Amino acid sequence: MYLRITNIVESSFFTKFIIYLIVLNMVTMMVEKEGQSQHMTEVLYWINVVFIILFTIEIILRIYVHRISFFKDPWSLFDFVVVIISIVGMFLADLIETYPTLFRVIRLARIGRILRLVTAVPQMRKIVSALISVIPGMLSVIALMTLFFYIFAIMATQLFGERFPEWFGTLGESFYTLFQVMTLESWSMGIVRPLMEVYPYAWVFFIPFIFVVTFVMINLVVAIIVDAMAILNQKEEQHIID
Amino acid sequence: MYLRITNIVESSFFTKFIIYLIVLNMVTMMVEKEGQSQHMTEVLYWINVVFIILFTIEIILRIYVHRISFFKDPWSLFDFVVVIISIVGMFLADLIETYPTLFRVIRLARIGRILRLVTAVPQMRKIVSALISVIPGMLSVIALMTLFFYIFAIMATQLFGERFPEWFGTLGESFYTLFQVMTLESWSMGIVRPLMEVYPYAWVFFIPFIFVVTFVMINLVVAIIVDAMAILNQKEEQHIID
Amino acid sequence: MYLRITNIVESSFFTKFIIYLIVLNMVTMMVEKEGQSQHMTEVLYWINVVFIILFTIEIILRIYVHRISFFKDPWSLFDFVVVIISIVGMFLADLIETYFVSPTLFRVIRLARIGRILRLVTAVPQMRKIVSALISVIPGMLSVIALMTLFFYIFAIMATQLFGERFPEWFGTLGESFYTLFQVMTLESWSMGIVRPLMEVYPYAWVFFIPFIFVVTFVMINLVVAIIVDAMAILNQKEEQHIID
Amino acid sequence: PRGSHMYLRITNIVESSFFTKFIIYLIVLNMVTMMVEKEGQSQHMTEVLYWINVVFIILFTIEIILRIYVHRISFFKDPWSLFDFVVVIISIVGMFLADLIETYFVSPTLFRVIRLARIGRILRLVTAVPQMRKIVSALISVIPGMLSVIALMTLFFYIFAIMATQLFGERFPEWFGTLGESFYTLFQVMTLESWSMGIVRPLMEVYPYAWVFFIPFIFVVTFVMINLVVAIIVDAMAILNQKEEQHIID
Ligand SMILES: CCN1CC(n2nccc2-c2cc(C(F)(F)F)ccc2Oc2ccc(S(=O)(=O)Nc3ncns3)cc2C#N)C1
Ligand SMILES: CCN1CC(n2nccc2-c2cc(C(F)(F)F)ccc2Oc2ccc(S(=O)(=O)Nc3ncns3)cc2C#N)C1
Ligand SMILES: CCN1CC(n2nccc2-c2cc(C(F)(F)F)ccc2Oc2ccc(S(=O)(=O)Nc3ncns3)cc2C#N)C1
Ligand SMILES: CCN1CC(n2nccc2-c2cc(C(F)(F)F)ccc2Oc2ccc(S(=O)(=O)Nc3ncns3)cc2C#N)C1
Repeated sequence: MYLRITNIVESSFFTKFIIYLIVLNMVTMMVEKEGQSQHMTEVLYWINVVFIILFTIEIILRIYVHRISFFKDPWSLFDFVVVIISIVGMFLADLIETYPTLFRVIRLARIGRILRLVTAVPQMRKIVSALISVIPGMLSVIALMTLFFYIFAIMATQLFGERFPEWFGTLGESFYTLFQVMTLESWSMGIVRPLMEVYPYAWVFFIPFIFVVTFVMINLVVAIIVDAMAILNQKEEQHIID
Repeated sequence: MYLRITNIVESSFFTKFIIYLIVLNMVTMMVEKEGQSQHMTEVLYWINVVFIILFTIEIILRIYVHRISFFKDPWSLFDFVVVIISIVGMFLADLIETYPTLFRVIRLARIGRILRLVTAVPQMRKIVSALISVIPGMLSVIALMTLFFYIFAIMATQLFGERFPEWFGTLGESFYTLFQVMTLESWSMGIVRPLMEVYPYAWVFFIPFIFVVTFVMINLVVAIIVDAMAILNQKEEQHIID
Repeated sequence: MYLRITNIVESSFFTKFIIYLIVLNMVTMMVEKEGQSQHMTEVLYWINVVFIILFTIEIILRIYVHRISFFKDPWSLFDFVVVIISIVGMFLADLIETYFVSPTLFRVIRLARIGRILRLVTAVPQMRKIVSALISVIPGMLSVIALMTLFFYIFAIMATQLFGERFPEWFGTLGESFYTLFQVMTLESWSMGIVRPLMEVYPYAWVFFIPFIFVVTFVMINLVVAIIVDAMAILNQKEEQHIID
Repeated sequence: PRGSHMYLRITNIVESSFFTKFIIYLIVLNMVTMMVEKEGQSQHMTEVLYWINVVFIILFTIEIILRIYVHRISFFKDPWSLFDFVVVIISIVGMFLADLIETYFVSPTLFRVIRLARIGRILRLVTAVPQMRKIVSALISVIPGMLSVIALMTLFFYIFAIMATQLFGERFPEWFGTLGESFYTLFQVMTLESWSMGIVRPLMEVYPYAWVFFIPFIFVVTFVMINLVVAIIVDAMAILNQKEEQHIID
């Protein structure tokens, strides 16, 4: 009896069917506009509840097989946190709408159901993991970039923030404009040149910020290149020996 | 008329002369403007018909020398699709002109004869396939980047698709702005800063979107290097034997 | 004598405690608002006074325990130059605040407070490592940086000549032309903002800016390739050493 | 008699440290005068600056005539020495040709173009000072390999440029009117400067499926570009793997 239910759960079909189910939930979410139709909203929402119930049947079948060993594997554990959030959230969203800004934000909880398309599917799972593994080597370079931003963010508010509060009022505004100056999005035409009307020697803060930022950025990417080449030459080196 | 032609087609004269015919068909396609002059349109359209005729003459000679073995080659197969699409397009466009916006959309079939420059030039052939061989390795990273775009796209409509339909109303409408924000083109001054007039904490969607997409970007570029470094080191590894 | 002090200053706890103060002084420098109110501005000013005192006390112990070693160490003198800057600044900014003179002189002079905070790139370890491993790169690309500046001159001497007459706001001065050519280099509004309105007056302006972008991008790409090949030289020239045995 | 004493004494002056370091000084000194010309600026300041430059023009002519008698046809075989002479003949022609257009006040627009000859004098700074000529030659040695990717990139621009003019040429002649116009706008779109907020979005009011031409263009160009930058790395790693190779042979 149970060996047939476990045969079906720990199956080549079952995985492919759950992948398919998530893919179709994504399609029922992809067909959402601003229009929309008071009817369409009632239509789409129910097809999602058709999914939420099937995805709770999905984890109930999968918790039946693993009993308490389900909590051990974080994959099984993630699928459970996604399922509880879909449920806790769909009822929270229905509740809010019945009695504003919160409704559209709270309605986000549905993303976990389709986010499982990086998790539940292998090949993708592999690329997500192999990419995440880069971050710790960068964590030092990342930390200095954050640390450098604080010095400049304290300076910007101090220096310009009086006449330019729209960009450098609080350290919050200051951090944002600097990141934008860093991404080089309208740094001059939009931010530095109008600053040079009030303060002609404003570039003395931004031109070096651009240089310092770009330098740290260049070294970060180069470190990933060289870290990939360090492990590549390591296997190449021992092969040569004999 | 099969004994002498078999050797003239597989000659330096025939391949160089046919490459010359393409260059001359590019120049005639270039000397087109918005102007234009109806006489200039009639003259240029006729110069093209001569080349469309000449390139048909070319493929007939190429078919009846290689007999059926012509169709084995995917390159000769392409050069054949080029002439049929050119001939079909020639009359398809003319039928519409004689009997407005569809006429422009159809007329780009003329590019087929000009696209042959990469495939026909035996060196341009090489640089193209050297770039093609890169893509299989990238396919993993792309698929993940595509899916991340979908999640961020479904979110953008749900969050800001209502009040800002010009950039986020539809899924595809949202997909476009996310690509514009990815290329970092006017992401802050033109999109995120005006979005924060309505939604003050909108930056907590776009800055985390920037990082997610840029990290994946860096890694793809880094991957193209490592993939090509396995080429330098492998021809060096076999050389280090003697 | 003084061995109990020699154990406090230059230890593990004391080393860590100074980081804690540097970090706590950053958080009070993070309370900078657009407002700000006569109360809050003076409140913040006084909190910093306390920190400046603590940091002067901090360098007093440091130079006493390592009497001759202070001058030999470069990082030990940085924390000293910062102390003498923080002290000079404190009263120099106060002098301009008391004697009501240009907020422009005050806002610029108050920028000495930053020294107390940029100590985090020094004082806390691994941060000193990263910043030093980054600074070590700067010479192994200094010729490319030098070539770039020279390339910028030649191009700025040209831009002021050609476009400077009808476009003074962007190219009227060599200082104006050094700015615009830098903006064009970062590709920010290069065409729409500068090269396109220039073509309204001088339609063959692109013949200068398209090659400028090219000449200036090639030098840039190679500067980054130089950082890679020099990093991959330390790896490659040690790889050979092991292979030899 | 010999007779050859002076032509072996003058080579000790021309092929020395002082001369070389002094000629590098003269170019730097000629740069600062060219640097101080701006917005406008009286005919006094303009004549003052013009005369300082004439002095500099003859100063480099004596320098090349010194090298002319010493190295002779051995200077001709050197490209850096040949170019130095080309600069001199340009800084002289230019000096007169610009003055001619100033005397007979016909074409004030052609004047600023011809007057650009003066840049040859300070253009020589990268080739004169060593280590700068080193890197210049090192960068110049990167472009030959790179050449085939560039040739492909150019071709991709020709096919995309004949396409842009064909489609959005009638309603938007401002950007894609002529073939040459399309080349510029597609380069702007490639460099990503206001590609959407400025060009692809307004184009979508008229032709709403216009992005189907630009998104692939932005992909294709960026794909060829990345591979070009990656090629520079592989062109550079050809040096490292070969020097290491012979060392391991023994
Ligand atoms: C005035 C309120 N009316 C709207 C709601 N309604 N209309 C159709 C279906 C539902 C609905 C029913 C249930 C039930 F009948 F089950 F009680 C639970 C939730 C329901 O509503 C939603 C269903 C799905 C989604 S979703 O597709 O966006 N998924 C989400 N996931 C996480 N947060 S929202 C959102 C809502 C809402 N509001 C009743
Ligand atoms: C105003 C109406 N005129 C269109 C036609 N005309 N005028 C000059 C040449 C031709 C023409 C002749 C033939 C025939 F000779 F067969 F009768 C076939 C097609 C013909 O028309 C074209 C010729 C070339 C091109 S092209 O240069 O754009 N090349 C193309 N390649 C692929 N698709 S279009 C387009 C058209 C059209 N329409 C009458
Ligand atoms: C209305 C005039 N008030 C300015 C001054 N004041 N208010 C509060 C504290 C102080 C102050 C006290 C001392 C004394 F302790 F002597 F009483 C010395 C200097 C003092 O002034 C400053 C102290 C710290 C900072 S800071 O926090 O910006 N840190 C800086 N570091 C370097 N340059 S500024 C700025 C000022 C000023 N002006 C009187
Ligand atoms: C009506 C003519 N006015 C210009 C002339 N003037 N004033 C000062 C120096 C000269 C001058 C003298 C000579 C002579 F001495 F021969 F008589 C030759 C050319 C001279 O003029 C120039 C000198 C230098 C430059 S430059 O600094 O731009 N250098 C250049 N280099 C290359 N092309 S221009 C431009 C001009 C002009 N016109 C008076």
